Amino acid sequence: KITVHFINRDGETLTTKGKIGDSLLDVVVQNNLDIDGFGACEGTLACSTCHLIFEQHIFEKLEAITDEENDMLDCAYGLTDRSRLGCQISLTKAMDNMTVRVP
Amino acid sequence: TEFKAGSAKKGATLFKTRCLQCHTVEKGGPHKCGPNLHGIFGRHSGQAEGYSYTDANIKKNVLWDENNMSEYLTNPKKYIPGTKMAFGGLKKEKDRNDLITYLKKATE
Ligand code: HEC
Ligand code: FES
Repeated sequence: KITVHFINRDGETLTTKGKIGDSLLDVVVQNNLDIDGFGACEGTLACSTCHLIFEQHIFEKLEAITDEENDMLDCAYGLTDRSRLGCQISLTKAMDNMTVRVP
Repeated sequence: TEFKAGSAKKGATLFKTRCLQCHTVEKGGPHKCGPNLHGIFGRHSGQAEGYSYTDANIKKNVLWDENNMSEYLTNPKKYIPGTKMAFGGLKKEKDRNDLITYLKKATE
């Protein structure tokens, strides 16, 4: 299991654990993280609520983005150069102790 | 037509549960994921200003009438292949009649 920190929109840092292979939405849902609206479509690429902003060194080694994710991601609020839809990103060793930001 | 009026009230709650996540209907309502739909009826697809439509929607140049709208809502991607509107569809005609009834009214 690995530690993941979430900077929520209110500014509070949510520290929690997930298992390698778990999506970031899985992490939010299982641990009942208090992130308003997160995971609206329950990970079917029909919403932008699971948008997360990653550290650059983490972002650059994420799995190649699919066109389906990109179309949904295009509509997210507060898009950055390090943005992905969290329901598509699964935990890896390199993410231990990483921080993600909820825009 | 091949479209008949339903319940605008029922149509309002359909909007809220199925469309509100992405769209507003009010005059002076903002774009969200999807574009504000005020005045959609009678306008062609891709013409709300300040919104970044897909190539697909614009070139499809649909004239939006209660009727076109029904076929669209059945299966958006089947109707405008390449649209980035991520909505599966409203398969029951009765649901569509209700919703369009509500849109006809709230978008004027
Ligand atoms: C997950 C977000 C999402 C949901 C849910 C959604 N839409 Fe959309 N809608 C969009 C997007 C994004 C577009 C832009 C399509 C493009 O540019 O290809 C769109 C476009 C539209 C259009 C075309 C507008 C134009 O100006 O040509 C209509 C009509 C429409 N949506 C109606 C609705 C209705 C009614 C519902 C409820 C059943 C709905 N949509 C559900 C995201 C959504
Ligand atoms: S939960 Fe909706 S696309 Fe991620």
